This record gives sequence, structure tokens and C-alpha cells, in this order.
Amino acid sequence: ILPVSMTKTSVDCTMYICGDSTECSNLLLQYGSFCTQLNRALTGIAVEQ
Amino acid sequence: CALDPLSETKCTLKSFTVEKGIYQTSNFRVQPTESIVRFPNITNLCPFG
Amino acid sequence: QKLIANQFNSAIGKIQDSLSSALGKLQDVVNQNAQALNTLVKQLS
Amino acid sequence: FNKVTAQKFNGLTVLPPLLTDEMI
Amino acid sequence: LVKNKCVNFNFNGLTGTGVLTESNKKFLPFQQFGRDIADTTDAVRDPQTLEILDITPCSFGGVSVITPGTNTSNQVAVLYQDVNC
Ligand SMILES: *[C@@H]1O[C@H](CO)[C@@H](O)[C@H](O)[C@H]1NC(C)=O
Ligand SMILES: *[C@@H]1O[C@H](CO)[C@@H](O)[C@H](O)[C@H]1NC(C)=O
Ligand SMILES: *[C@@H]1O[C@H](CO)[C@@H](O)[C@H](O)[C@H]1NC(C)=O
Repeated sequence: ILPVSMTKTSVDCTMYICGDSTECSNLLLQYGSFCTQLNRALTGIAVEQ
Repeated sequence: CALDPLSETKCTLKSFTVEKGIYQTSNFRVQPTESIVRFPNITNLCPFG
Repeated sequence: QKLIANQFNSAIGKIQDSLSSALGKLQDVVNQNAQALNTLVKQLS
Repeated sequence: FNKVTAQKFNGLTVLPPLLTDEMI
Repeated sequence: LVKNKCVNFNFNGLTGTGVLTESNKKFLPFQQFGRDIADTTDAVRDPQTLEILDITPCSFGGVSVITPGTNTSNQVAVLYQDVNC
């Protein structure tokens, strides 16, 4: 038995960290690069898989 | 960045050229339209009238 | 040749019976992902 | 297939694979 | 009451936005709220006529753009990830 892939998941901060509020989006501008890097890493993981 | 999907793809990669493949430009969200509250209806008006 | 063919058929039937009796490598790669997702939702509370 | 066996309600979407099970 | 439409509500304990699909399971008399495996509200009881409705978010997936490339074409194709359409 040898696995080769698994489930592909995509998580964004605009739907996970913040819900339906505007203050969270304004406060996430200081951490926008972190979420961009996380989204790019998840996209690369999905592409590799 | 808010006129054409091609322009959005161009301005979301910080490059004036685009190659073959797919790209994640933004997210799609359905905004709420109507707000309704539902509460018990047996709370009749007091007879102070 | 007949003996080797019968041996191969019996081996195929043996692995068919043994597989129906669970998978370890294919089950973990989903179980850890499910645990990570469950922890992700639980961190919201 | 039968031997081996919400989470998407908070924006944790799942991307389907490029190659389906029939193609595999 | 509006069903099968993305609407906002305040059912005495939460402020969630989503559709209200007709259910097929009956609740107990003293159950007012619902729960699933995760900590996300998925079911609730209507206090008007004791009706059970489901909760389903409308924002699913994102926006994907397909481009033929440079010096080949100018039109693109817009793809939505995991929403009904
Ligand atoms: C369980 O619920 C179903 C409908 O949700 C109902 O038909 C059935 O009678 C219930 N079983 C018991 C033991 O109450
Ligand atoms: C709401 O009012 C109607 C009409 O009087 C009544 O039939 C119904 O039972 C009420 N809902 C309750 C008491 O939950
Ligand atoms: C999408 O909604 C339409 C009606 O609005 C329905 O007929 C169709 O079955 C739905 N598709 C899915 C995949 O749920």
C-alpha cells in the first residue's frame, strides 16, 4: 500500500479569520502579506498534489 | 484592477504579461439582501389601551 | 505451466480473500487531514 | 474502494482533483 | 418567512446568514438549537409554527480566470469554484 496524494484544501483569511465584519478586514491589512504567503503555499501544495 | 478579469489577472501578479494556465484573482461572495427576525407571537399587547 | 497458472490464480484468490477481511497507509493520510481540519474548526471557538 | 472511507461551512473549501477516479 | 434565499436572521442566539431549506428530520420538543460534528450552527427551530430548517452558507469558493496567454488571444473565461450556478 502506497499513498500518492490526499485531499486538497484551500483556506483564506477573509473567510476564516474574519466573518461579516469590516473592522477585521481593515486590521488584516497589516497581515495581508502573511495571508498571501499562506494562500500561495496552499495553492502550490494543491498544484504539486 | 476592477474593469476586466484579464486586467485583474495582470494586476494580481504584478506583471504586464500572462502565460497559459489558471490563476486565482479574488474570491466570490454572496452578500445578504434581507434581514428578518422571528420571535414568539403569543406576546400580545398589554391591555393598557 | 498449468501448476504455475493454478498457483497464480490461488494467490490472487488468497489476496482477494485477505483484502476483504483494514488498510493502514491509505487510512492515515485521510485521518490526519480530518484531525487537522477538525482542529482548525475547533480553534474558532 | 469500499474498504477505505460541516468542514466546508467556514470557508474551508475543497478543490476536486484534476484526474477523476474513472480516469485513474 | 423567506426560504431558499441568502438572508440574514437573528434566531435569539446567533446572527448567521444563509438559506433556510426544508428539513426531513423532526426535533425533540425541548430542542431549540441544532449542532453538527464541528462547532458551526447547521440547524435551528422556527418559533412560529415549530418548523425545522437547515442552514447553508452561500459564499463558496472563489474566482478563477483562464487566460490563453500572451500574443495569442484577448478574451478570458471566468470560473467559479464550488458554488451552484
Ligand atoms: C426517528 O425519527 C423519524 C423521523 O425523523 C421518525 O419517523 C421515527 O419514528 C423516529 N423514531 C423513534 C423511535 O421515535
Ligand atoms: C401565532 O398565531 C397564530 C394565529 O393566532 C396561532 O395559530 C399560532 O399558534 C401562533 N404561534 C405560536 C403560538 O407559536
Ligand atoms: C442549483 O440550483 C438549481 C435551482 O436553483 C437546481 O435545479 C439545481 O439542481 C442545483 N444544482 C445543484 C448541484 O445543487
